[PDB]
Amino acid sequence: VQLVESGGGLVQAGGSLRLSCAASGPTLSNYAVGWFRQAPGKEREFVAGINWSSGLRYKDVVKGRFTVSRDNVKDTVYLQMNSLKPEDTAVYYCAARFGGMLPLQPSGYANWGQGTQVTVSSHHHHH
Amino acid sequence: QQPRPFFMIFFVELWERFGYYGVQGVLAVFFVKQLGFSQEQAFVTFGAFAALVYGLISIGGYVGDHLLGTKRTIVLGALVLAIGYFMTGMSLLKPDLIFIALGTIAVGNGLFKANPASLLSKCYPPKDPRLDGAFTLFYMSINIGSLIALSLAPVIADRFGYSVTYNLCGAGLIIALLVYIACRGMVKDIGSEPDFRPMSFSKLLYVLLGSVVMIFVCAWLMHNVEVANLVLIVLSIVVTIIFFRQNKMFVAFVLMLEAVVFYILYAQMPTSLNFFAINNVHHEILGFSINPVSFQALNPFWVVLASPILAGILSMPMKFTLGMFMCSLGFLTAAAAGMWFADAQGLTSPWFIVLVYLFQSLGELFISALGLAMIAALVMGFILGMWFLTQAAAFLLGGYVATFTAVPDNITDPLETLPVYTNVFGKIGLVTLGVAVVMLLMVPWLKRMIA
Ligand SMILES: CCCCCCCCCCCCO[C@@H]1O[C@H](CO)[C@@H](O[C@H]2O[C@H](CO)[C@@H](O)[C@H](O)[C@H]2O)[C@H](O)[C@H]1O
Ligand SMILES: CCCCCCCCCCCC
Ligand SMILES: CCCCCCCCCC
Ligand SMILES: CCCCCCCC
Ligand SMILES: CCCCCC
Repeated sequence: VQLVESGGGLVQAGGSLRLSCAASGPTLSNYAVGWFRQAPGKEREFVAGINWSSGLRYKDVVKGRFTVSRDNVKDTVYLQMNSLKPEDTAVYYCAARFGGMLPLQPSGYANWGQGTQVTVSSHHHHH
Repeated sequence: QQPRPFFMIFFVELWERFGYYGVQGVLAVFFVKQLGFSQEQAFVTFGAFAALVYGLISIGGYVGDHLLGTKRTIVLGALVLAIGYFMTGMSLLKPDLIFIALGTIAVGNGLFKANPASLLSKCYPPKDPRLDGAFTLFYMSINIGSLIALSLAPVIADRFGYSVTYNLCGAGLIIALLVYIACRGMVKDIGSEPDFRPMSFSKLLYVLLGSVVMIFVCAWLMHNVEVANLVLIVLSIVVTIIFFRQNKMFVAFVLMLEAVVFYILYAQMPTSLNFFAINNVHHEILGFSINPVSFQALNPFWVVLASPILAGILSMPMKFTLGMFMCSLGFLTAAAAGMWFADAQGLTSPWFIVLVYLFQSLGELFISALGLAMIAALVMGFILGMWFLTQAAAFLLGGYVATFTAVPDNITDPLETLPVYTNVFGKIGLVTLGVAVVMLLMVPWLKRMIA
């Protein structure tokens, strides 16, 4: 009923981060896990999720860049974020709902993590 | 208020039913998440399981009546059932055990189910007026055990695993058995005739051999539903023509074809309605998060409340007709909540499923705790046979019907599943409205035939 996120941080545009979501008592394997993000001055939006049986759902802007996967020996869900852009900057929440649906709105999810900050800076090296 | 053996029977029934519904509530989700069945596979294998668990009840009535005695068969059935529950917990170590364990529950239930009721009828003088009230409380006992199991079992499975939940079912049966042993004195003079002769070891061996053989036959059928379908098809058509060849009996027959429709609908609670709540309903009621599988507990809940009231508050045909209209409304309500009262994200309010279960449980009261007692009143060991046979056919058909709502495991969007459930639930509601209306059309000629 309580999830903990891990793995956020600060990365330069084009880099990668890997978020992980873990649950305490309930086996996370019975749960669709959706990753939401809140960017400054905007509402939480569905980024990406995996359901209890490996169906996946993505927001269009993150397709081919983000990957959601699930380790059901560690009872953990991952969000691998590649080719990160500045607009991906946000607080990322994992959320858990029993079963095989990933609804788009936060109200479809009962259990929520506290949120990790992901900042993607436009920094590049000097030429 | 009630004789002392009444309270023993009440609590034995409560705990046995707690064990059974502990399994029933989680079984389809277990098929899907643990054995990796598709929803279609899970729904037809649940149909087959429930068909066996219900079709075998007649055997247990006969065994308690003429072979071992009602009290001995209660003990034997409770032991086989507990073994089955512990065996189902064992099958998380040995997956190839699951079907044999399920057949052991079926046979266990087949031996046990008919017997506590029979015992209860014998705790009161032949037309003691407290019997009506005692049997209403007996049904409420079934449904308190069922309510606890359907609410708690999914939570336990989520937090501790299926092995712990099945073992707790086994434990519920071992405590039912302990309550029976520690109240054996209350029923020393209550029983069937074999109960009071010395036990015949020949008949006991015959029952144990048949039980084992039938455990294996059940496991086979549950693993091969496509020949269970033909076994029950040909069995039905051949007892159809034995029936047709042997005017108050034609009333028992049409009443039975209507109970069939009711049991097709009842079969949806652990399958299509259960997954409907998982997929397309908000998992939050009165501000609490709940396991959606626990929504099945809404039926015993409404039964526990509605049964005293209805006890307080035509004849045979109208009561059946009213139950059928109620089940029709339950499904039309589910269809309507999907068609018109859903979120942008495709999720519907849990209050709609509260009303669906209220309707369905009223239908249960009017039709299910009424048909057997008074189908007999119209009618004998043959109709008891063919009644449990048609109800088994009803659970097989129910599993097949639930498969029209089966969702592939890769679908994740509730707006993709909402229309499937609403199409199937609405067509189920419209057919059962038609059936209820022809029932009502026929109620007068029926009431005349009962003269
Ligand atoms: C209408 C049927 C309702 C049946 C009621 C449930 C009865 C009580 C069960 C144990 C008491 C509560 O125990 C716990 O409480 C929290 C919040 O209440 C609930 O919620 C938490 O656990 C369940 C299952 O483990 C998850 O599906 C749920 O999404 C999660 O948030 C569950 O119900 C239960 O895990
Ligand atoms: C009250 C007497 C109990 C007798 C139990 C005998 C069981 C016989 C076992 C035969 C195995 C097939
Ligand atoms: C290879 C796994 C087979 C499982 C069969 C176990 C039977 C146990 C009997 C109690
Ligand atoms: C009252 C005792 C019944 C004994 C049946 C035991 C069969 C193994
Ligand atoms: C008795 C009705 C059987 C229907 C088979 C599809």
